[PDB]
Amino acid sequence: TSAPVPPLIKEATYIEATASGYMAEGVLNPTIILRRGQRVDMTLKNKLTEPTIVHWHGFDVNWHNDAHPSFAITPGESYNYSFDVVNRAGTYLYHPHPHGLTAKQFYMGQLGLVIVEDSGSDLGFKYGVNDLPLVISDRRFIGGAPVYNPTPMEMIAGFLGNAVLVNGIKDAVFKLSGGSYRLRLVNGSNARLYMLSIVKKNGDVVPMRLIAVDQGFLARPIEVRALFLAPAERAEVVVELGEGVYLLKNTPFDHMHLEALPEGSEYTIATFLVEGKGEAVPVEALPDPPPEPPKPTRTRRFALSLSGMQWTINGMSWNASNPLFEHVSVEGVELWEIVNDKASMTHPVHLHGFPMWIIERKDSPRQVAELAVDNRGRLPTDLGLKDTVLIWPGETVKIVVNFDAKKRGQLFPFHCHNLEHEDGGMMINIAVK
Amino acid sequence: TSAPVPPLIKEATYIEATASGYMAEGVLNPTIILRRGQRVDMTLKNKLTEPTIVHWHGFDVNWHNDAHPSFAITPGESYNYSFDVVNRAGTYLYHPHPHGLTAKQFYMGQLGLVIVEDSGSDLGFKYGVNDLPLVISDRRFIGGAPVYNPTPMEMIAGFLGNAVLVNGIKDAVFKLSGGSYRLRLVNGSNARLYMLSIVKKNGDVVPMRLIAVDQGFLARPIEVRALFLAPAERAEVVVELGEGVYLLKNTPFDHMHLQEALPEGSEYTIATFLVEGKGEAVPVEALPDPPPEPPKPTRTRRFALSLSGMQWTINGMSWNASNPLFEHVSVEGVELWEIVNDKASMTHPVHLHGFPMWIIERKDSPRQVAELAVDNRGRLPTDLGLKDTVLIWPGETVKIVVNFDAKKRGQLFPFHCHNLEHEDGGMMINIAVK
Ligand SMILES: [Cl-]
Ligand SMILES: [Cu+2]
Ligand SMILES: [Cu+2]
Ligand SMILES: [Cu+2]
Ligand SMILES: [Cu+2]
Ligand SMILES: [Cu+2]
Ligand SMILES: [Cu+2]
Ligand SMILES: [Cu+2]
Repeated sequence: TSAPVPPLIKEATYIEATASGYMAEGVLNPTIILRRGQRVDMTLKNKLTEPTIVHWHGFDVNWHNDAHPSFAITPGESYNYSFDVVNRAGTYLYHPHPHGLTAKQFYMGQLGLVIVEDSGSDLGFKYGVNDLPLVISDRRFIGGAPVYNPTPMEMIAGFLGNAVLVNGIKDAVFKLSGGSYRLRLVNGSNARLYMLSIVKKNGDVVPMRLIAVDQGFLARPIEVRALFLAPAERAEVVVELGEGVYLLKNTPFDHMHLEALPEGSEYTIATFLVEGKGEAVPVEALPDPPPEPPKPTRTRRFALSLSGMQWTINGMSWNASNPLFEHVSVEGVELWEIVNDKASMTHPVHLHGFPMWIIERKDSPRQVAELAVDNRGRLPTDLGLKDTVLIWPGETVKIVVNFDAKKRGQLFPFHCHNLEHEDGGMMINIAVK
Repeated sequence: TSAPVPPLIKEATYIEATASGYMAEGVLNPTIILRRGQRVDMTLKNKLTEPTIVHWHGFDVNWHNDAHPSFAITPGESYNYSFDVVNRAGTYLYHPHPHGLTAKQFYMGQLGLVIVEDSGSDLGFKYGVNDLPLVISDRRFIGGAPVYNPTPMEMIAGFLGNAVLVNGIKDAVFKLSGGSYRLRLVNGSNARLYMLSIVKKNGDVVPMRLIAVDQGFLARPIEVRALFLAPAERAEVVVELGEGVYLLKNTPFDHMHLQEALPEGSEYTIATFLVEGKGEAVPVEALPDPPPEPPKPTRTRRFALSLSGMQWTINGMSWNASNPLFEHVSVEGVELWEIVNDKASMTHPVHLHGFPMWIIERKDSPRQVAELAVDNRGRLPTDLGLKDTVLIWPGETVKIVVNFDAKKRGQLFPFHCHNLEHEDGGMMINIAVK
C-alpha cells in the first residue's frame, strides 16, 4: 500500500525559504504539527534572491507574527516568530507573502501544511495511514519542467496549468486497504478552482461526510456529493472505501471567466486502488462545535471590480509605496456584505487575523445554489468557521467578523487568494481601531 | 583613479546560469573578449529552478547557437555552443532568452558583455583604463533589495525602476585622469529609454564623437550632443575630458507612453566623473573596417506594431507558446522592411536575430527625434552604422534592409521588441528563411 503525503515535523524551529520550497530542519515542505495552546518559536531565514515573509494562513496572531507583508526580510536576513497557538484543531497553511512576489514563490514550491491538534481531534485516524492530506495544485509543464510565465492577460484572470498534482505528484495514485479514510482536501493552486467529487469506476458517486473546514470542525458531519474548493480553502471529508477503484475527479461546471485544461471541464485528479481489508474508524461525535456568530453592530459593503487593468476592493488596491496605508478602519463585530460584479470572475477572498462566520449567499449561480443546505443559500463548507470564502460573479456573501480590541493598532490584509490577483494589487489593509 | 567596469575573461569555456547572473569560470557576468574569426566553444549549465537559454545578442550564428528560445534547457541540463565568430569588431551582449521568463532572469543579474576585437579595433585604448564600458540599467529597490514585481499594467508598458545603475553601481562615480576616453554606452535596462548627454558642472554640453554602434564602426566619427539609447542598443563614443567635474545625464524628452518614481523623460544624473590630473591623449580619426554598403532590396515587406487589447502584436501576430517553431513570416533574399509603429502606441526597441540591418530612412519622426537627424532621410547618427536593435517611435516609420543569406535557410530567427516586458508578453515572431 502507498499513500504519498507530505512528511511530518513536530513543531518547527528553523525554516529556510529556498527557491524550491521551505527547508524546515532538513526536510522539504513538511507538515508542521502543533498542539493547541503551545508556544511556537520558529526562525525564518531568507535563502532567496528577493524579499519574502511567511504567512501563517488562518492563525489568530498579532500582525508581527502574521506576518504583515511590510515585515518582509531581504536576502540573507532572518525573522523570528514567537506566538501562542490559539486556533481550533484544523488544517492551516504557511506560504510566502511579499507583495508582488508571492505568486511565483508559492507556485515554485514554497507551500506547506500546518495541523493543529486538540483533544481527540484525530478522531481515531493516523497521519499517512488513513489521515491523508490531499494538496491539489496545478502546474504548467514545458519540457517536463514547471514554469511560471504569466502573460498580462493571465495576470488578470489567473495562472492555470496544464496538469493537476496531489502533493506534488502528477496523475497521483493511492494504493490503500479498504476502510475509513479522512481526506484533508487542500487547494494549493494559484488560481484554479475545483468542484471535487469522488466517483466509483462505474460512475457511482461516493458520498463524502464533511467534518471540518478552514478554521476547524463543524457542529456535525454533513454528507456532500461535490464541493467547490477555491485556492487556500480546506475541507476535511471522511469516505468509506471498499475494495475497488475510485477516482477523485473535477466534475463539470461553468467557470464564469473573462485553455489546455479547462477549469470547468471533467478530469481525474487522483486514482484510488483499494484492495484488502483495512481498519474501520467510527465517526459521529465531533470534538468541538464552532461558536455561534456574534451579533454584528455595523454593516459594511465591499465591491469587487476590475477597474481597467487593476482588481479593486471598493475601488482600492494595494499601495506599494506605503504598505502601512490604512484602507479600511474597523472596530467590534461587523457584518460584511461582499458583492462581486457580474462583469467579474470568481474571487476566493481571505481575511487575516480574524475568522469569519458565513451568514448568507444570495444571487449565487444555479450550480452553486443547487448545493446549498439551508434557506440562506449556505453551502456545507459555509456551516463551519472559515477564513477563505469563494464569491461568484454577481453573488453577495455576508460574513460576520469580530474585530477584537486586543489587536487594535494593527494592520491585517484583506485580499483575494487568486495569487495573480493579489500580486496585481487586489489587497487592502484592515486597520483595527 | 577608479573606473568600475565588469571584469574580463579572454574567451569563455564554461558559463553557469545562476539566479544572480552568469558565473563564467568563477567571475560574475564578465566581459568576454573574442577575436574575429576564432572558434567559440562554450558550455552553458542551467543552475536555475526554471528553464533558460543563452542568446548571443547580435551574433551571426545558426539558430542552434543563436540560440532559438525553443532550445531552452531544463534545470540541471547543459548546452554546448560551437560557432565561428564572423561579427565585426563591436560590443555585443549575452543574456537569457527563454520565452516568458527572460525579463526576470535578465533583470535579476543574467547579463554580460561580449567584445569582438579585430585588427586595430582598440584604437589605442585599454580596457578598464580609458576604454570603459558603461552598462546603464535601472532597478526598483524596496528596502535596499532589487525586486521585479510588475503589475498587469507594467507588463504592458515596461518595468521602470526608481534608481539607475552603471555597471551595477547606484549613483556611480568615475575618478579619472584628464585625457581621451572611449565610452561604450550599453543600455542594460528592461524597458527604460535614455537620452544620454555629457555636461560639465556649469552646464556646457560636452560633444561626443560616435565611432561604433551595435554591429561595428561607422565610416567616420560623428559628433553628437545627445543620443537616444534604447534597451540593448550600443553606442561607442569618444570624449575629451579635462580636469573638472562631468555628469552623464538623462536629458529631458517626451516619453510617449500609454510607477512614475523616476519619470523616463525627466532629467537626472546617471554617472559622475571626477577628472583630476593629466593622463593620456589618444588621437582618433581613422576608424578600422568601414561598414558595408546596403544591398539592393528585391521585395518590400511591411510591419505594423500595435497593442491588440492586452497583447502587443507584430503584424497582428504574437508568439505562439504552444508551437515555438511556428513560422510567422517566411522570407527570402534581400528585403526592405517598412516597420511602422501606431500613433496609439509607445517606443519599441525592435530587434532581429541572425542578420544585421541597414537603416535606410526615418519618416514621421517626432520633433525631438527629427531635430537630431544628420541627413535628408531623417537618419540619426546611430542609424549611419550597421545595427541590430533600432528604436521606433509612435507614428514613426523606419525602413531597413536585410539580406536573408542562403547560408541560414531552413532556420528560424526571432524578431521581437527588446522591451523585456513586451517580449515576455509575446511580442515576438519567428522569421523563417526558405
Ligand atoms: Cl455589473
Ligand atoms: Cu494564504
Ligand atoms: Cu480574485
Ligand atoms: Cu494572505
Ligand atoms: Cu538581446
Ligand atoms: Cu539578438
Ligand atoms: Cu516593445
Ligand atoms: Cu532576442
